[PDB]
Amino acid sequence: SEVAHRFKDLGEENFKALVLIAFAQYLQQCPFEDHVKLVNEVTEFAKTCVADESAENCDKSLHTLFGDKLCTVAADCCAKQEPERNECFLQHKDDNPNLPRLVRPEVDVMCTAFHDNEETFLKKYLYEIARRHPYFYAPELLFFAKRYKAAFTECCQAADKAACLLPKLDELRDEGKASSAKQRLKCASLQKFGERAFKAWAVARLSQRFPKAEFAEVSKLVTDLTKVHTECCHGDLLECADDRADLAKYICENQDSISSKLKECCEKPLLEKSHCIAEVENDEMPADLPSLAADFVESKDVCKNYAEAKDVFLGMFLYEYARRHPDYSVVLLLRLAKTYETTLEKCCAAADPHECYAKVFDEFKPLVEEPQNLIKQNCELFEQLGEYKFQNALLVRYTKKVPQVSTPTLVEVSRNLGKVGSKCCKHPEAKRMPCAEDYLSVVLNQLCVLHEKTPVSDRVTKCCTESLVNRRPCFSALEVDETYVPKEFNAETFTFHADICTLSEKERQIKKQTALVELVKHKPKATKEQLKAVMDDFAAFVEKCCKADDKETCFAEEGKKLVAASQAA
Ligand SMILES: CC[C@@H](Cc1c(I)cc(I)c(O)c1I)C(=O)O
Ligand SMILES: CC[C@@H](Cc1c(I)cc(I)c(O)c1I)C(=O)O
Ligand SMILES: CC[C@@H](Cc1c(I)cc(I)c(O)c1I)C(=O)O
Ligand SMILES: CC[C@@H](Cc1c(I)cc(I)c(O)c1I)C(=O)O
Repeated sequence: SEVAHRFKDLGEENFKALVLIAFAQYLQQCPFEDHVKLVNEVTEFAKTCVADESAENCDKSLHTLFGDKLCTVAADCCAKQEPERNECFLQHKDDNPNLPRLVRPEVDVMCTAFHDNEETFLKKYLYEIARRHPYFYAPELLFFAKRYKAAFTECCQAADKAACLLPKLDELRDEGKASSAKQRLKCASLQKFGERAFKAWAVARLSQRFPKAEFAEVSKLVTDLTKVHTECCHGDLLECADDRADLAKYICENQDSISSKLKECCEKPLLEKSHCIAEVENDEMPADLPSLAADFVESKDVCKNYAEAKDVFLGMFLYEYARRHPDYSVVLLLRLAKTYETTLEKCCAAADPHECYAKVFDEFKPLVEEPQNLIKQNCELFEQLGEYKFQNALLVRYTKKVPQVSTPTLVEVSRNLGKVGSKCCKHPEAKRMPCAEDYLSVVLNQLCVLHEKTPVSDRVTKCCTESLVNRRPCFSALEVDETYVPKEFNAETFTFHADICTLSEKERQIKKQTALVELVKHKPKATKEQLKAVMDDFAAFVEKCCKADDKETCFAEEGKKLVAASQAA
């Protein structure tokens, strides 16, 4: 009885939550009520399996159980059986579900609902989250749930609940969206590029983090993590949550053989412990570490070792190069690994290989500097314009690259691409590349998945498909789509109403940004100057209507003066 196994290990709480998360991510459209029913129903059945391990169906598997459950409230997916049926659910996971933006009422009401029904209040949380992020790292979502409870606990007992809650909640929202995106990458990596890609990625990341840990150690960790994330990404949340616990235990047990900064983490409760490790800063770099050239360039036994065990040898190279380069991004370390392999392929087949792969590090030079210079450039640019103007530049640039992409997607992705400026440019050159280029891997992966649903640009498709590691370079190389035929103007697209006078300031900028995109799509050839020339005028167009009492008309009357000058430029 698998159900019993998981129940005993995780307890009633986590089990309940994890099961809720699972259902919400599968049937994101079904309402909260229908889900809680199914959860309790499954939980009650789970209990009759812990002691009575031979009760009917306790022998069955988690998919069969969960599947038969969901199919009682859904249609073609339920027409299938094992494997088939399950996978059918996974393929129908929506990354951009048409769901009503989650608004949160006055501080007073939420506290009443929380103090009144606390268990339901938190369940409602997981459900609304899990359904808008079908690939959320489940075990981590539990950690956030706790902090969510801890926020209301304190703040609902304060003089000014508002000034206490709102911040803690804004900070949770962000940290949550960031976590969701990091995970979504892990899943895309596994599903779209396979176990090898993810493993290589994990080895580089872990090598950097745990430069003192031996290769055999890192490799053992990578293998476990793969299992965990394979399970989480496929919906095996119970098995994931369990295995993740096992791993975190193993890591705190072998602290000495891994990292000297796990001390803090291993003293905390499970949830806090797991979250602590995944965020632990890199360990110190071992003192006297030999030059990489000795074993991977100068040695005359290279092509032999490469032939003997390619994947192990290259793995060793990556582990060895990453551990001594925390200043390099993970994707860069991989580019170097691909470049190294490719060279061995060529050279090991030649007459004198040793002098074929003699000047290999000279091939790295260009790959190392490209990121460095682009970083340096875009930071100084960012420093002179600020986050807002900087986002605009990216809006215009990326809209020129791939005009076919939907405006909502462009605005989101660009805005996110711009946040890299504030996140990373503050750091010293030493920690810049990891922060920057890896964060862009996540943002670009967002663009890819959202595109994958409804493809409209082969340039997005290409850059998204042919290499995970080269995604960013591939995109930077793009300039202007020359085959793109500009779209004509649509009245409804350039109609500024008074409703924009109640939106926040951010909500207003996002409307001024959504417009800029539509403009570029109409005149891609237009110049950065001519655009700013009208962009400035767009600000004036609205700094009037909302300031003309008792005239809803303004939106149209002034809108005429707007479009008029618009068609001009
Ligand atoms: C800004 C919307 C977020 C959802 C979200 C999250 I994640 C965590 C908390 I706390 C929230 O209040 C909210 I709203 C998203 O759609 O990514
Ligand atoms: C290397 C994988 C993760 C970090 C990580 C680690 I190290 C340990 C546990 I347990 C986790 O759940 C996670 I996520 C990353 O670097 O993105
Ligand atoms: C480095 C120059 C910018 C160009 C640019 C563009 I295109 C549109 C607007 I509006 C701008 O303010 C700017 I500066 C870029 O290519 O990233
Ligand atoms: C040319 C810059 C790259 C992306 C990039 C990089 I690399 C570093 C920083 I700092 C950024 O803000 C950004 I945007 C691109 O847009 O193609």
